[PDB]
Amino acid sequence: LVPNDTRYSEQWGYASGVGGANLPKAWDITTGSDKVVVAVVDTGYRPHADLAANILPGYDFISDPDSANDGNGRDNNAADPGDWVTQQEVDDPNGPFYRCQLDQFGNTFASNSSWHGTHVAGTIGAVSNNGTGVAGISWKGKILPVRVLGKCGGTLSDIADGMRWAAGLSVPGAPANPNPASVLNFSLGGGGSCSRTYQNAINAVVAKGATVVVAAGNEASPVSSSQPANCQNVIAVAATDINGRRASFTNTGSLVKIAAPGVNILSTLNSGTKSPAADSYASYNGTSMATPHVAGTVALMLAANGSLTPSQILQKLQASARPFPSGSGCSTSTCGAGLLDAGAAVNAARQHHH
Ligand SMILES: [Ca+2]
Ligand SMILES: [Ca+2]
Ligand SMILES: [Ca+2]
Repeated sequence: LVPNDTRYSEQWGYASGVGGANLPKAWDITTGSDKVVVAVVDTGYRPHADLAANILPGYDFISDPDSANDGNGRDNNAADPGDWVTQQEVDDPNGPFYRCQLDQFGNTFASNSSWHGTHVAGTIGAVSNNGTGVAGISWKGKILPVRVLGKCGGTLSDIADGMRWAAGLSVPGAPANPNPASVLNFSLGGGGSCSRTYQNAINAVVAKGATVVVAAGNEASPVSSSQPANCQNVIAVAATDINGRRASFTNTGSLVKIAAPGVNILSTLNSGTKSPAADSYASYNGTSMATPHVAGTVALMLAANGSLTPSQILQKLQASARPFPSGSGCSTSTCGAGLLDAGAAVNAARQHHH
């Protein structure tokens, strides 16, 4: 089954080429379920016309109002106000953004709004087969926006609290989440070995039944160098390109569980360079893009068979992955089990007599 969206043909990651995830075969089984919820734990969302119908009420765990860029600390509105950082902000020695992002040489730089959470959310669940824009992996699934990244990023504590809340666990000062998510997408990370703050939250949500999918990182470095990609009990995802080859930037190593489309990925975005402006579509690169191909595939796996455990989900993802092509720059010790194949991973529960 294929959707009719105008730009779907440019979304090679969904197609059945050597590098693609082979979604049309999966979509013959299921195009998702509104009872399966994927949490996009990220910069927040824009109510893009090609996305908003699949977005649930979420939460905003950014504690610092300066980073939050929305007039307050934690709040119940996960809309993305923009995460831009001006040159004056990053260079102000008396300001809250001083040297908050540095390049290879240790020099500060400025950035426009990324709308990164809107791009990631569109890969999971853009409104599909509606004759416009892009498609998502789960056409009918719901997306729980959990905003944890603001101007110059986010804090470990806010991200770990967002993780707990996303899965339906308690966080002090936050209301209960009536839409617990069974798949949690983390297209983010930072340096250092896996903090106990992350590992405690991960183990709590996994035991609650959630699958945690995390970007391996973009430093052409060992995946051991980036958390939460280097944590236990997560699915770390490396990025490959349209030819099934290792992305130049992807982190690699023994902890990577699978590779997925992460180069030239078209999805929903916004045209604003600071505050929100018009809906748009944009092509991004990163392990951030590979991660929602895997998380969306899990959402379809659960729509097709709601009884699968996180352990069974990982085993099926890896067993159904395609071997890396010759000359890919990938191996099963560096890029996970193979190339993501949703068409092979998604399997309907058994039918039975009545
Ligand atoms: Ca706020
Ligand atoms: Ca907010
Ligand atoms: Ca669409």
